[PDB]
Amino acid sequence: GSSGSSGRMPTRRWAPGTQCITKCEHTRPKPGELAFRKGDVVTILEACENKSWYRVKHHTSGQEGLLAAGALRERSGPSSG
Repeated sequence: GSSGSSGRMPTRRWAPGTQCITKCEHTRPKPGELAFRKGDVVTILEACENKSWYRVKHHTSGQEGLLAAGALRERSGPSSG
């Protein structure tokens, strides 16, 4: 493996290993996509690379599919200290 490490770079998007939550529930994803429910925890497997699409891993399920970059949020609800 080899990564591009020159010096320092800014950050904006989520990185691999960050827990993202779904904005809505998806029972029937596109043809070749993963399914999930509303408020599902997933781990960023890799960085987006399909134009507004991220690859996460469903905990409960355990599969790996693409997710709408515009359908993910930062796990942070008004519950649990």
